[PDB]
Formats: sequence, C-alpha cells, structure tokens
Amino acid sequence: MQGIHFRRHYVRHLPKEVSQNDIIKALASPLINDGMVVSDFADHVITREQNFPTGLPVEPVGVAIPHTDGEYVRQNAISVGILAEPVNFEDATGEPDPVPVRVVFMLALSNWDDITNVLYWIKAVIQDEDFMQQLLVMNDDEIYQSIYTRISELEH
Amino acid sequence: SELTQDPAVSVALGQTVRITCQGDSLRSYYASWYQQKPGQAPVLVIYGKNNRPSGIPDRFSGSSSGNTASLTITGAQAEDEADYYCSSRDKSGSRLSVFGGGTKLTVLSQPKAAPSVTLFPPSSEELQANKATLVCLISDFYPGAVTVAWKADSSPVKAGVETTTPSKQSNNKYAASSYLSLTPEQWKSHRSYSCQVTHEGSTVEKTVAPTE
Amino acid sequence: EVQLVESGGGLVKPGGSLRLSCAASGFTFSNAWMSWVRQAPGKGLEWVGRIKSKTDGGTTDYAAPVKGRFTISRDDSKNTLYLQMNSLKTEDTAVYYCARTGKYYDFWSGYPPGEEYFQDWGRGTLVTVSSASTKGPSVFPLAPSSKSTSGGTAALGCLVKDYFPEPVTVSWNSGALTSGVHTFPAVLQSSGLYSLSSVVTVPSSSLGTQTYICNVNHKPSNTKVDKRVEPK
Repeated sequence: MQGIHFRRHYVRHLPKEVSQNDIIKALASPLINDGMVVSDFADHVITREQNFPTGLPVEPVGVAIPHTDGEYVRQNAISVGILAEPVNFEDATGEPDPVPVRVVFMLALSNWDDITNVLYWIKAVIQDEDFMQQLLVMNDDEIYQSIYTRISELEH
Repeated sequence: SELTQDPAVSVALGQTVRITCQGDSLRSYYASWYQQKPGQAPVLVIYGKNNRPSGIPDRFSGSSSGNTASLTITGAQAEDEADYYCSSRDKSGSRLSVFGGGTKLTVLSQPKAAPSVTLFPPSSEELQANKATLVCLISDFYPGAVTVAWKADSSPVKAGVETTTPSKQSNNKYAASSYLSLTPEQWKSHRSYSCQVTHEGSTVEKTVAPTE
Repeated sequence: EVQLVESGGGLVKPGGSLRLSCAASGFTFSNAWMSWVRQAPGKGLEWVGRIKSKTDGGTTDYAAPVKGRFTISRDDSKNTLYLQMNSLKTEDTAVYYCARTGKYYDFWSGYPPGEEYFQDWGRGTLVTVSSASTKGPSVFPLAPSSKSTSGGTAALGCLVKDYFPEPVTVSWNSGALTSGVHTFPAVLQSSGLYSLSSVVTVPSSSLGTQTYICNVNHKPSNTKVDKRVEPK
C-alpha cells in the first residue's frame, strides 16, 4: 500500500500501427525512466502476456491489464494508453476468441497484497460503463484528471 | 474447524468419485486439494480454478459451488487410493490458512480375500519378565473392513485390547494386528484365549492355551 | 529437483523450547513464500504459519493455537527456514512439514488477498512433547510352532515392546531378508509407551536350518537390539 505513483506523462495516446509488443514498449517507457521498474520490464510483461493473457472482453470496448510479477517493480506505478484502432489481446479467462482492445492499463505493483487490491478495484472501474465510453475521447492531459481521482480514493 | 469434509468415501475401480469440502470462506476463496499416501508427505493435486501441476493425471479436476468445493476423479485408479485434504482461508478477508478434516478414499481395486489369522501366545522370555501379551496377526484380506474380538475362554474381553487400523502390504492386500495385554497369572488361570476376526459376515477364530 | 529437508525434531518436556530448520534446494528461496504445517499422529493436517518473501514485506502469520508461542523466521543467505517453538504443550506433538507456498488470484471471481496453496512438501520432522522420559525397547520373539504354521509357509516375528518416543525401525537378517516382511504401525499401551510388531512370512521347511534375526533400531534412545527367533 506504499502509494501508487502517478505523473502526467504516464498517459499517452498510441497511433494506429501498434501491435501487442508496440503497446507494451510505449506504456512501460516512462516507468523505466523514473526508476519505477527494472530495465527489461517490457520483457517480463511480454513474457507473462504469453503465459497469462490479460484481454478483457468488457462492454463496449475490450481492455487489457498487462502486468508482471511484483519482483520486477521498485515502486508502485500505473501507465495508461489509448489505441486508435482495436488491437487483438487474447482472452484472460481462456476462450479461444481474441478481444479487440482500445484501452490498456499497464499495472506495475511491487508486492502481492497490492496486486490483489488494485486488480480487484480495476474490475469495478471497467464495469463503470459510462466511464468506458468517455475514456476514448478525453485527451492525454485530462485522462489524468478522472483516472487520478480514483487513485486518490484508494488510500482508504 | 471451518472446512468440513466427508470422513470416508469408497469407489469402484474405474468409476467416478466426488469429494466435497464445505465452509463459509469458500464463498469468497477457492480451495486447493492435497493427496497424502500412507507414510508419505502430502502432494498438491488441484489448486485455484482447476489448475493442475505437471505430473498429475488429467482425471483430477476441481470445482466450486456456493460454499462448497469439489474434487472429482474420473475413472478412479488404484494409485488414487489415499487421504485427501482441502485447504482455504478460515474466514472472508483473512490471511490465514485452514485445512479440512480430511477424506479417506477407498478404491475397491482387486478381488475379495478371506483373512489369514495367526495368534502368538506370550513367549517364555516375556512371562519370565512378569509380562504377558497375545499378538494376533491378520493378513492377506480385501477389503480392509474387519472387526477383532478377544475371548478369555468363552467370554469376551475389550480391556487391555488395542488394534491397529488395517494397512496395505507389499502385495496390495490389507493387514492388521491386535494385542491383548495380560498378567502371567491371568495367562495361567484360563483354559484358552481366542482371537476372533470378522470379515464380511465370515468369522475366523484362532485359539491358544497355556497347556500347549 | 525441488528438495525440502526438515530437522530438529525430538522429545521435549512440556513448557520447553525447540527450534526446527528447513533446507530449501531447487528453486529461488529468496522469492518464494514458505509455510509450516503439522500433522499429529493419526490426525489431519493443521496449518501452523507462513512467512512471505522479502519482496512482499516478509510478513508472518500464525494459527490461533500457536500465535505468540511459535515464530517463523527465514534466512535467504543460506536458503534455510526456521521455526522457533516456545512454551511447548502436549497438543503440539506432531510431524512438522515445511512447504513452499504459492500464490493465486482469479481476476473475475477472486477476493483479496487471494488464495495460498502448497506446492512442494518436505518429508517432515517428528516433535514429541511429553513429560514421559525416553525408554529403549524390549524385543521379544514371536516364534512359530506346529500349529502357528499355514502349510508350506510359516509366520515368525518380533514384538518391540515398551519404548518411547517414536519411531522404531526394524530389519531382518541385516536387511538381507525383505521378501515377506511386514512391520505394523505402533500402538499406545497403558503405560503410555509404544509397541509394534514385525513379522516375516517364511517357508516352513527352512525353520530348523536357516537362522532369523530381527534388527531393532530406536535412535531417540540410541539403542539397537538383535534378537534371534528360534521355533517352538
């Protein structure tokens, strides 16, 4: 519960030529710059996405929660990304049908108790349907505002 | 405790069996399953949402419903005969772990056999040490549901009697032992002592005598 | 490949202290969680406690009957786990196991802090808490006779009587005789001591020629007995 560090440049819009590896690069990059995670953090996130996919077939737009073991995280951090086109992420529950994804929540948590709590709260925010509709229109400066307000409440 | 299991369950070889674990915390958390063979440390079988470690047959599978968890063996084999334990949280919101009462799985795996009974009177060396112990050996029987009775002459005795629960031998049959502790005077003052073994409606009685 | 070895078990007087160790080989002990589980003889498994990795804060948790009395400490430098038992009571008599603890959390149907399972188990160390003192076994012969025989095969053995605490290991002819040997589980007599039997099935023809010796080993008393079993 050692605080989820958030900055402005931890939110960015991604172009249309991005694949699954391109996303994990762009979202991790600010986290390794600020010493949040190890140098090869994108490697360990990609490795876990191959073994445990994080595609979520939520309505109306699917999402992905790419993360890794808390062993490769120095400080708790979050990185957000919005995609211009739906990118295929494999289903997390096991259905062979993939999931189109436009919003991606890279989670960088450092200990097991924080992974279970943040992941549980994430399940509630993706069910905020009227919020899953406005995430695709807010720009990189404002997406901060709404999404950071729900981080400052977690300290409860 | 919080988690409750069926004490004993028996299944025919090659058929399906379900072991159930009931607890309040199962409405919030999954349960893992552990198989313990006699004289061996436990081993993990099913954990989480039907996750199975490498080297575990695919006939093992877990499930969950309300406040109950289930371990299903499809087509039970002789190697699956062991004790099974469920493990989960004690209550909701806790970081402690709690095991279930345990379930003894009996896989009826091979044909029925009548028990062979041998009764050992007290040795001369033991009587010369002011002690007397009758040793009754029951071996080579299947299934392992026997009852042992002792007799001083024609009257039964239960005090000073202790019997080990039947255990499997090398030939995959069952064996057990029962003891009667006597004083040397008790041994000399009766005409005979008897060890009755009952296995599926069939009783076998061995008898020893001090004058023999 | 994964190996967990426990040690330090023995007889302890009620109210005494005992420390157990656990040697971990075959994985990254620094990152794995570690649990202690005990099993009283003839009873079920009971969770004792668990220590987290230094990554996850190194927190420790204990069951109610052992909280405050038992303490779990790890040593990543030498890949060893420790269980310090203080104020031991009769109820603590059990085989203590050392288990590598795994973590699990289902995203769609899981509740924090998730579920803990035990992947690899050590062989276990026996702890006996009793005011009764150590006692070496008495070995009496179970000789066959012209009535105890069953045709071509005969049953002979030894009665390992009055010893404390467990265990007792039995062999026949210095391990050269293992065909037909069966050693029964111990039994608790009226004195509070233990007794068991070891019988070997033997051809009746070789009862006057071949000699039979049962070898009894009771390490908690440092006693070894070789008893000759002759017929009649």
